[PDB]
Amino acid sequence: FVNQHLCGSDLVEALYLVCGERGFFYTKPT
Amino acid sequence: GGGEQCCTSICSLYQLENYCN
Repeated sequence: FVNQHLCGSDLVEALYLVCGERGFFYTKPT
Repeated sequence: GGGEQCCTSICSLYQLENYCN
């Protein structure tokens, strides 16, 4: 997409919006 | 914040798709 800078909570917000149903995974946040 | 990857840098929905599945 355009310019964007996620750093933790905002990073998972992009991981929860990118996977949607395909699935999703992540270790520990900030 | 710690081990970040798309914060100081800039990735795309692709790199974000590598976290799913």
